[PDB]
Amino acid sequence: LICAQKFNGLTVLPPLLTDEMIAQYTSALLAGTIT
Amino acid sequence: NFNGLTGTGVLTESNKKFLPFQQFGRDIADTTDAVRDPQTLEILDITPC
Repeated sequence: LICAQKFNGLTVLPPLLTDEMIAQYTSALLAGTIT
Repeated sequence: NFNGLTGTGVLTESNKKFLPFQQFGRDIADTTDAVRDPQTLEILDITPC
């Protein structure tokens, strides 16, 4: 309820990098370090 | 220009089972969210723009 209450001017911005891209980066590092 | 609110919203309706002798709603941030209706005694619901 509080998360929907913050209409006094306080917001939260979304990160530029989505988790599905961090997962891709981690997979690339794992493949490189295992191959 | 109500009976102690003087708010500004899009008040539609309140479907909550509000207690009889209680008029002004509040929340965790101490914000008014309810109005006693002078005629039908129907509680409204403050909501900003």
